[PDB]
Amino acid sequence: TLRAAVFDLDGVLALPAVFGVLGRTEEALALPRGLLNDAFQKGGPEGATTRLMKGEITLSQWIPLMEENCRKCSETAKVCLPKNFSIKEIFDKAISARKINRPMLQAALMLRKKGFTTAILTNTWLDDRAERDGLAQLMCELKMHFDFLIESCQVGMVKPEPQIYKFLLDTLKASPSEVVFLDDIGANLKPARDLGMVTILVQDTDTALKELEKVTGIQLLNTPAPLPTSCNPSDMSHGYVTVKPRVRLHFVELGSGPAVCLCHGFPESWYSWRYQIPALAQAGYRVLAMDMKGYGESSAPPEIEEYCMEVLCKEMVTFLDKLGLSQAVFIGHDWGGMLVWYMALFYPERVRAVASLNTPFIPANPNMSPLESIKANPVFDYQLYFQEPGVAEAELEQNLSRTFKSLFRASDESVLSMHKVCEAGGLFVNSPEEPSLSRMVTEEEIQFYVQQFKKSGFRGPLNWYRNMERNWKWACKSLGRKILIPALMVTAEKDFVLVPQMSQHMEDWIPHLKRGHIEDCGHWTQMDKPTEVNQILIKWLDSDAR
Amino acid sequence: TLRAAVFDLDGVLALPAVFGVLGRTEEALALPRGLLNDAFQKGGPEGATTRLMKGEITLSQWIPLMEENCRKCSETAKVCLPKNFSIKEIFDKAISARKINRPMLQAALMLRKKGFTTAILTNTWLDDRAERDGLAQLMCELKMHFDFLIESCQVGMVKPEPQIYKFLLDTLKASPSEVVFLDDIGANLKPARDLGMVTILVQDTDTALKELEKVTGIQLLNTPAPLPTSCNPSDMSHGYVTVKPRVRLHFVELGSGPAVCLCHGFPESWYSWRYQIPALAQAGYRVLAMDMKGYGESSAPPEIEEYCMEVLCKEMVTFLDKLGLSQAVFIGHDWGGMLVWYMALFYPERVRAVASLNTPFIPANPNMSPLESIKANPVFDYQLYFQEPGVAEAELEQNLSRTFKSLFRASDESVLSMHKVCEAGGLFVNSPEEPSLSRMVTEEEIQFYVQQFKKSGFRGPLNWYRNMERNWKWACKSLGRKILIPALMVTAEKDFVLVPQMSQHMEDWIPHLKRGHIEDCGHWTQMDKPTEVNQILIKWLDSDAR
Ligand SMILES: CS(=O)(=O)N1CCC(NC(=O)N[C@]23C[C@H]4C[C@H](C[C@H](C4)C2)C3)CC1
Ligand SMILES: CS(=O)(=O)N1CCC(NC(=O)N[C@]23C[C@H]4C[C@H](C[C@H](C4)C2)C3)CC1
Repeated sequence: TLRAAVFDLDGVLALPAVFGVLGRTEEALALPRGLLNDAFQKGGPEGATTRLMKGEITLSQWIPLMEENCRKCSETAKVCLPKNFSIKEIFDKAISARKINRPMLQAALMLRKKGFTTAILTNTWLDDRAERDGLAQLMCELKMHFDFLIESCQVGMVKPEPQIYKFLLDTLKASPSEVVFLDDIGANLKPARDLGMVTILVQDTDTALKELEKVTGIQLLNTPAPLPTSCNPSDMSHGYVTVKPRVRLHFVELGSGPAVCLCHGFPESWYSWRYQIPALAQAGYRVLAMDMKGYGESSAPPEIEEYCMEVLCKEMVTFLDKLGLSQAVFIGHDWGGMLVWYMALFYPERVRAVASLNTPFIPANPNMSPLESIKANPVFDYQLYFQEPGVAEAELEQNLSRTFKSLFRASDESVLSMHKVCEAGGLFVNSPEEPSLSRMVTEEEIQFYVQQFKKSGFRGPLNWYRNMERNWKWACKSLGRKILIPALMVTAEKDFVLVPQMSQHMEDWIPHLKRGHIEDCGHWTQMDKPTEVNQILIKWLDSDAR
Repeated sequence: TLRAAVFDLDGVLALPAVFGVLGRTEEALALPRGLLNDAFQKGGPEGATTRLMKGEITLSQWIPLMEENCRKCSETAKVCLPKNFSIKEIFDKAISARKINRPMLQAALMLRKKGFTTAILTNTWLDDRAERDGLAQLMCELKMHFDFLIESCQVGMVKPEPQIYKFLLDTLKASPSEVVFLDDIGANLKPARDLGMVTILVQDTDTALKELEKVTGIQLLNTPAPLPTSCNPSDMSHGYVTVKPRVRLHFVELGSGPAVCLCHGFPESWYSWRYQIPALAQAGYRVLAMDMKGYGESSAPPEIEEYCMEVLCKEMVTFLDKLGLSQAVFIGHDWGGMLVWYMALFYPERVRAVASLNTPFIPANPNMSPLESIKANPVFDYQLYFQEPGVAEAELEQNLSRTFKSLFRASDESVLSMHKVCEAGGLFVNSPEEPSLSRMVTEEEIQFYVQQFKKSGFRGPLNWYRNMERNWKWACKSLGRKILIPALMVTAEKDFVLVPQMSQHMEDWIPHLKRGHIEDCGHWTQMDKPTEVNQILIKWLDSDAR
């Protein structure tokens, strides 16, 4: 019975194949059929291409050798190579044109999710071209979805030599009968077959996947739309910056390019952006997913005033200073969304662009107490419950698993009614002791939040709500200003606290404001609708933030 | 007696002043003298410029108000503003033209080094222009050299209002008589004088610095060339990546732009690059200064084979994978220089560019044992002493302070003779018990290395020398290759181990190789000649690495 799946790169995980480019070049230049492909394979195992595939020579060293083989081939075929014939040009173009075959990767992802050991076995070269980064990026994106990547040029062995197959089996720790092997080259598939492995000759992806699902007994074709890539906390780069003597800020970092600072809500973690971190990095950005003050690995001082917007924003500026960042794009959700509008109002020179999920920008009312304002809205009643130091902590800290299972629910699974929370004396007074697992979260994801909250609890997080008068006074200083930097407001249809209509008057203060809207989405935007969050954010980043 | 120095930004720490641009614009456009400067200050404390300087409005909100004042001024002066008159254009150009007045910053740096509390007190605005990043970068570079930065638009007070002076004194925790205040505007200097502060009207920098050194009794003018900015370990962003189950890699990170990976030598730290980290970040690069395997906060497994070049390089590739980096420029010194040439030979697609300080690239001799090769060179004799597990550890770990004080010495201070180290039975057998402090290092810098080495000692670091046969076998696989990616070789005149002549045959393997050479420089290149290392590296990075 099968437990491992092996995939080739060219013509299997990446399309179009390089072999298909040499053929297309012959057709385009009106060269004799197979002339280029013949020069490419000249001398077979003793040839320059074998030396290249084994790692004896680099791609740049190979270009002149291929040129000589092409001249030799044209001499025998009694033909002439065109005036400006260039192998460098042909290969640069071929390599650049090659993209990931998404449904093949999806099938590999599914087999791995169902327990398979997945591997990439490829005949490749050591790329030293000026444009090598494209291929490096491709390999980077691909390799992280697999248990092993076996490259001919690194192992000094090549397909179809029998030793590379015995090497593959040794790294898989699997007998041939337990392995599926997919290849577009019949000759390279032959030694795997001879060893007793299940083999698939890949021509078109659809037929290959039919053969693959028939042989594994796992649905790979016509499958539901998959979730975006998530994060394994232990595989991330973890960063730490001291912003002041008793305060350290933790963050997870991924990708290269313009700095994108992610700011979570209450009661969350850097991990609330797990479905956005890989996507934004992949889109050409350097992601900095924060553990906000009072959360996870960041410091959680006990004093209420350590959590007023003025100090939180100042500390985020210091965070940029210490990292050597003159700017970052600030993307926030919930309480993070509020911080982010305040970063744009008080430090526009430090904010490349600003985006908020669910949280609208509403200017302070100088004629009314924030206490009065909160009482005017019945959904904002649970905020009065959060005021008394200790009361909400005791309930939230009592059973951590219960807390996150009760809170982190999709729009159609609600267990909480935020009207009369004070009257009823708590958020979970009509919630079960053992809530069911929401469709948005796995048991393991809940246990990550439980472990994070075991360090500091709910004092620091609840203190974000305990600075109303202080935040109101500070916000009143910005009443004459406008947000004129690039800005995005994302509303969530089914968020019954941060309702889309609460954002209706935003253009009076943010005239150039851009919008996004997510149908059938509750309060937990990022995990509720990850695919659509990523699509809105990426489109806005490439257009307005660079 | 003086203990604090306060500096204005415009016309003091940054030149040319904005006031000087409005005047130059009038002259260039043949406008009535002072017309623009008059519109700029229209309405005084009730005017739009005061509202802007107090943070009531942003710069973009101010542009139209300045335009109305300019129209009003031209109406009264019975003149006409030109066809395409633009305040946005004038101010963009002015702000962009403004650079740091380096000798003023140098004097501030010296006063701070001699115990002074330094501060920037400036009348400024909340910048929301599309081109605000330039100014953000300027402020970033400047602010880190001072104890305090007081901005009018953040405090809601403005010069020359007396309250900002009383605010300045409160943040300095100093009485007026203990403060020097430098300003280019006489009116803004007047309230500081009235309070009893020492004041300096800054016209030309030279005269201002003469007044400043005369009043402080500290040499600020005609001073020796200063060292580049160094790092305070506790003010850095510290990163951690798990590359495999028992191995974690630590790094310090600073700046934005192309990733530059710094790789130290034996027996060093990320801190050996302290004079390069701020400089390279300032030059437009994202610096990743490594704690190499076996050092500081990185894991130090005991097994010898965990330190062969093959595993060290593979782990550096994984480090890139986990950080989401398709490429980095690799800059190495000593053992780090060797790793870096091997990263270019085995993973060119991952290396944007490669640079080595002191360490040459010498291909393996397939006809000779690395043991034979090391015996052929008498300077490489101390390497035989390092072979026996435990012997060199015991001597190096005996007294940590002695170890670093004995090793980290300039070319004219040597205490070690590496010929007959085995015969004499140790590196420090003719070295004093209490070595003097070298001119290159402070006592505090030695104590940083002592604390770092207390965690894991010398086993892991010495294990880098214990893989000769393994490294030789692996290197022999690359004998047919060439380094064809951008490459820099930096030689140090007075390095008596890694002598410049050892690098003489490098173009046979690296044809496009670029060179740098440092006169009167020993083995500890980075701290020996920091200014010249930074100049060579920055010039090569901007030309060949982007
Ligand atoms: C001042 S504001 O309007 O920006 N703002 C900050 C964010 C806050 N968010 C919030 O309170 N979220 C929760 C998240 C869950 C669900 C519900 C109750 C409890 C637990 C707090 C709303 C609403 C008010
Ligand atoms: C194989 S190599 O030629 O690249 N190589 C690695 C780096 C090594 N460097 C080195 O041994 N440096 C030290 C640094 C001080 C001073 C002296 C003795 C001891 C302590 C080792 C040289 C020389 C050989």
